[PDB]
Amino acid sequence: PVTIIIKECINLSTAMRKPFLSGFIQLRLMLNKLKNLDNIDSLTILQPFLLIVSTSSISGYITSLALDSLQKFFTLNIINESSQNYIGAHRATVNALTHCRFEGSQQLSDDSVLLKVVFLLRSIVDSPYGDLLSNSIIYDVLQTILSLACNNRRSEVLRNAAQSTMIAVTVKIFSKLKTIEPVNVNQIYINDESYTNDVLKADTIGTNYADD
Amino acid sequence: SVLLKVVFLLRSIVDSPYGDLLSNSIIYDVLQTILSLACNNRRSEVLRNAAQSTMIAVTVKIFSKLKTIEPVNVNQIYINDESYTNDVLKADTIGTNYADDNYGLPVVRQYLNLLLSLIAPENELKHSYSTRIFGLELIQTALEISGDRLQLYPRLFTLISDPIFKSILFIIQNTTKLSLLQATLQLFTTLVVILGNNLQLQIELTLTRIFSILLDPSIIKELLIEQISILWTRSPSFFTSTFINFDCNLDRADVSINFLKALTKLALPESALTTTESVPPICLEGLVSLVDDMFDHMKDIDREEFGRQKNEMEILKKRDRKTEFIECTNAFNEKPKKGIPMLIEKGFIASDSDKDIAEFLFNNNNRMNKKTIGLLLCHPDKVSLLNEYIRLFDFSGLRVDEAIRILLTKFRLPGESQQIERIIEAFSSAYCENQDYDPSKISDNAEDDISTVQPDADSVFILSYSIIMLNTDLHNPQVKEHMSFEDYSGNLKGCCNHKDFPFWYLDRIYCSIRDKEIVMPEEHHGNEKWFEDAWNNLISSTTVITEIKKDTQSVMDKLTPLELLNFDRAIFKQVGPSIVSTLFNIYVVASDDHISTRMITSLDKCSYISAFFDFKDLFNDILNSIAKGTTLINMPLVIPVSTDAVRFGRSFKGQLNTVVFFRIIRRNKDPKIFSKELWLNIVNIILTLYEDLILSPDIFPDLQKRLKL
Repeated sequence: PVTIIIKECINLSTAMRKPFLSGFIQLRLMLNKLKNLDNIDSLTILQPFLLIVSTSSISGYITSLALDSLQKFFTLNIINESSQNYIGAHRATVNALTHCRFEGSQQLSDDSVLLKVVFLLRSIVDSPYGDLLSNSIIYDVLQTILSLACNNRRSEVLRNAAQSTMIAVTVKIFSKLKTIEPVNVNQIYINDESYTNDVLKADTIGTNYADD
Repeated sequence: SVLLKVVFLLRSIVDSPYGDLLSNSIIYDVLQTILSLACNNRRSEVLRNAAQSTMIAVTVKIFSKLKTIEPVNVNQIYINDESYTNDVLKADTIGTNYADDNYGLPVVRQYLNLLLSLIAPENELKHSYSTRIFGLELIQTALEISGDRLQLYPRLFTLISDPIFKSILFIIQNTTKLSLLQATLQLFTTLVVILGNNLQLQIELTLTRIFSILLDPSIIKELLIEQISILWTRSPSFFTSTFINFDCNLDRADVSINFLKALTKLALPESALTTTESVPPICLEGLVSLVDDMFDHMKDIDREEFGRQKNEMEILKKRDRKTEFIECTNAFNEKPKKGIPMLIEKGFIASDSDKDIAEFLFNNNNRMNKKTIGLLLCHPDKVSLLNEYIRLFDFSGLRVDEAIRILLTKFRLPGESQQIERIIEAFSSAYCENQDYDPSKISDNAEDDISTVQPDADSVFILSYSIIMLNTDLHNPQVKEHMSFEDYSGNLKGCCNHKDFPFWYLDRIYCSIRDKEIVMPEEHHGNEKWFEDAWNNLISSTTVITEIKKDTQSVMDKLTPLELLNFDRAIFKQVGPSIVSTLFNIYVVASDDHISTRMITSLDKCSYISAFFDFKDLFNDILNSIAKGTTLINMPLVIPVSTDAVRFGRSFKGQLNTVVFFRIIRRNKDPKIFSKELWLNIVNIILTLYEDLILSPDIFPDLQKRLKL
């Protein structure tokens, strides 16, 4: 399990063309000699990686490698229930994933990384771990995917990807009404909340009772 | 858009539970479709990235159920016959202008055949480098998902061992692009850590070549050292393991001490001119990691308990014998006569009996090139030794094609037709000995049973001549019009004692010979196909016959910690002066703070190792050089300031050295380890610090009080 962690750290560091490198070097020195994952503050395992995607001044290629590594991290399923604070780890991963930004570059295209982010969001949402997230971050995820789908300026195939991903997310949202009983018992509900409190969020990614 | 809709729907079908109920043919078509989408660059970049992403999920879903499926067969002897190029990628189709059963195991072999065809050396011209990197990463993910289960399935083991690793060695040798080198090195490191134990021999050729390129472009060496580094970090005690398995052994070449000496030569700052600046730090990290791991091993055992190892364990003793074992080679090879007397003189074979020397030929695979062995077996009068050697082979239920494949891997035949006749008679005798008698068992219509046919010794002689001549005639590329079934059958109508053969044996033999070569050792006087011939001779010993091991875990679990501490004497008695010289060289050359502190701590740990192991020369040399480094060895004196005191205080390099030196002095237990040079150095140190009013003299006040001075 740890072998993937040091291999990805080595690959990203030598991709960095030898401040953010200090975190990865600290991660490597922490796990240079540690057989099997132990009490390690598993949020701290991922914490150097989310600094790459969260920061706005990083190049497109580096954040693309970061997103690919994160997708590998989820796919091999190393952050399990045994690893303590895994709920916070996945929460931080999604929260940093929503606010991903970058600077344009000739290497690759923005559409590639901006599709990797959406696929990683999908694989997080339909996974069982998606049950354990919060309403604020998942509403932010929905705002991000709505902004991706609505924006006609982006590539059309990316828009189709966003639409299909949103359909899958809608399945995973509305399927959970079955497992939860209605609030109250036959109370005389009187509507008072507004019909326009929530509004569409403008795009921010790309080139430039909540917390329960 | 519609293409990505197709890919999304395919993914949603595959990872769904209902996707378990698919079939091999259609799912292989799905894999071909997605691979043609991903590899082909005609489509947009974003769609290609989508295909790249979904293929990882599809591969993970396919390879997950290797855990679910139990092993097939009864772990019998798997003689590989199927080719390495039956499957191949098809061009893209979508866009503008044991198969039909439940889906399961055998699609994965076709899948890995497709990936090997992606990354194969011969197919380099067809495919591009991006799809090559994609294939390398796909094999990495597929292996490291369920690597430990792949040892059970030998049909997968042959495919993942011989051709794929041959391709990996080719990319490590010939290619020059940084990213492709990175991908293949990542796959190689994954292979070593996960399937290190059962993939014994190819790692040694790989490491010999990797240090060959390393020792003699500057940019590639940085990547080469970077990706190979984690083997000494993320593994068990890697140097001890690769010495326990290999360098102790006699047949295999050196890997461990070669690794240490390569790191020694490469770790000096003089390598900074020939190689970039990122290599010496991680090289030093590996060198420090060796002593760190040994010091971790060192804590539990005391001084006296290690001294009770009376036997001087046999493996190290044969390791001292290895430097004469290598001298035995190139004396048997040059002269089959006059060498075997020298072998039995050195006692490396327990006696000059035919059985014992035959067992010696059987055991050794690497040294003693096999053309000379075949020439020895073709003597005018050595038939007893030849018969005993051939009898040692096992053919319990093996086919004659599989049997001759097993034979031919171990020695090339003599040249002329008269000479070749000597081997087949003993082969036929052994084959008749290796199968039971068949009174009223044979039947033409029966099939799928090797036990059905019991061919005559003259008949298997005829069939051996036929199959070897067929291999010689068919596989020459320049020669044309190879014989076929209608003519192959017509030659051998009636062989089994005035009785006809069955068509089952003949058509399966023909299919097997059509499928793949009969591997034999080969050597050319010049370069020519140097690497391919070398790989063929190296893999001829191992990959042709395989068996499932019970103790799949390495031998280190069996050995006690005392046994490991006894074993590492071979490490330190060979490497100690070199590593100490390297450490002291960069220690005096370097100027940084934390690096120097790390050097001093590592050097103190090496001193502790030398103190334990009674390395008197090394333990004197380290401490004498430390004394030289104290800057107290060869204006007016006047809180006593002095020239010696000021030189002491100005330099951190001398500052740190003295306290660790006296720490080493206080920590000692045995006094006989010390020698006159160290004693003279410490008393000169004591006198020098007495001279400058800096060490107070009254340090036995009790005696002064007793005597009343």
